[PDB]
Amino acid sequence: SMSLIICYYGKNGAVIGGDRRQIFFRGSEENRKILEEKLYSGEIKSEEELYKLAEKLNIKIIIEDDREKVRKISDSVVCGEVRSLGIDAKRRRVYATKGKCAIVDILNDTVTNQTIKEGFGIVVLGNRFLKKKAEEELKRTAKLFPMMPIQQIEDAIKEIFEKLKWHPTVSKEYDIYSVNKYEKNFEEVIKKDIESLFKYREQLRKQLIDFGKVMSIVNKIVKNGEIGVIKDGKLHLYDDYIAIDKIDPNPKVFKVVDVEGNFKDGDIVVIENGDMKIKGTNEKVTTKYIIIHK
Repeated sequence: SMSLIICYYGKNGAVIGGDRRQIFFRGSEENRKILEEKLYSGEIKSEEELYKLAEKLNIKIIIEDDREKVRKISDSVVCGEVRSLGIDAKRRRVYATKGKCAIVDILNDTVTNQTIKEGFGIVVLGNRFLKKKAEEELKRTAKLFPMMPIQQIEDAIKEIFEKLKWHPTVSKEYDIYSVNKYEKNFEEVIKKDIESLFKYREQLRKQLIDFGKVMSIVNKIVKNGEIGVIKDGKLHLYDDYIAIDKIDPNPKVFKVVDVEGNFKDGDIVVIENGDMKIKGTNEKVTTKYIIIHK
């Protein structure tokens, strides 16, 4: 979630800093909201205040600080991201190279806004409180950045992260990266990075689709039915039914199923309460396969 990213771009290069902290809340949507407002307004000054207020509101907190939010893609490009994963996956990414910066907004699998900037400036992403304080701290050095060596800008940005990291939306560790080369294919590099996000999301989607196929197979298992007729020692299933070799997202399907037991050709196979037997005789029918409704 929203902590702090600070990004400079100018003729001397680009510099980005960001922390790593994510906070997950579990509990009522309304109390969640109350907690976030106080967290992002500056009312909540420490972790102890946060944990205390959360327990009073019946919200469980999970803080995870393994989220790298800024990266260095190459000699010429740095980037950062803020995001909110809820019902919707909301992201705002900043990319920067010497002399240029881009901001891209993404809702789920759609780019909803983009901004490209050339010249020099600063982009601050994060919560209101930290955004404002960083901007306030920045107004004292930001004018000087275009005339500074890169290391001094790094330092100026570190200083701001040192001054603000007491805040509980910030991790203990933060990352600073800079580049001093111009990326000639800036837009392509951004495009490729964004496509990777979409590929990754399409993979998660496939995993969830597969889970749903499996659950759907499990709910379709036959507990009751007249399912077919014995022929050549095999169960020839009726149209409403099919067999599968195992519970899997895309299993081998069978209409004609190897079975064992005391029956003969023309005997009708039934299942009642999940017990497979011969109609009339009531003799037991075993199989390796799983029978499901079409």
